[PDB]
Amino acid sequence: MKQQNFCVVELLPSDPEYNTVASKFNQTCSHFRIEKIERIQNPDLWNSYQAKKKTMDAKNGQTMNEKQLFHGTDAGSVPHVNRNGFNRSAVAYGKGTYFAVNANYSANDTYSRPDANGRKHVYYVRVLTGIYTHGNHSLIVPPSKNPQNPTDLYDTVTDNVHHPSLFVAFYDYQAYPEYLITFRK
Ligand SMILES: NC(=O)c1cccc(NC(=O)CCC(=O)NCCc2cn(CCNS(=O)(=O)c3cccc(C(=O)O)c3)nn2)c1
Repeated sequence: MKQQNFCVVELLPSDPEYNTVASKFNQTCSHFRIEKIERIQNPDLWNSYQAKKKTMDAKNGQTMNEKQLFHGTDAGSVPHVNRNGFNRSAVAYGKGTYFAVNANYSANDTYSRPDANGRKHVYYVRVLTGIYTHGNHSLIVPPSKNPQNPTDLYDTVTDNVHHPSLFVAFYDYQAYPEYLITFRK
């Protein structure tokens, strides 16, 4: 809704942006080899991401609304995620998109399924986690904060509010696949 055409830009190992991303990945995934790291440049998707962030910022106070989190997926999904991000298109904590604090969660073969050539795919994603609570299975949206004021909902949900290892997001444009890590065993 807008075409959200994208460019994919490989970064070189010398690039500081490469190392920022590789370093975060390497905290838990050093034992894998990284074949490449790309930036996904999709200006329509980014513009719609930045619009929801502006809204979230003007609303959540001192809160750092954005976290950078990981998401493993199969090779088939990579061009979908590039065009559309994490679109509306079951589970423990709700029916939305799952993101992980630590790369080794996403690196599991059940998420980042290895292709024919053994390549695995993990995105390093800007996610608007905002204000979060503990989730549950039947959430098709996050719960309301106050029952007296029931339209202001939580922004995301999590497994553990003081020690999260995962977050679930439900809305469109709440997440931007800024980087794709292609790697192998
Ligand atoms: N993938 C990860 O790196 C990761 C990180 C933390 C936790 C988890 N996963 C879990 O704990 C269990 C995940 C699970 O059982 N189901 C989630 C999969 C799912 C997401 N959706 C939402 C539909 N929107 S969609 O466009 O098809 C979509 C959305 C987001 C990602 C994809 C994708 O291609 O990966 C697709 N429907 N099913 C994964």
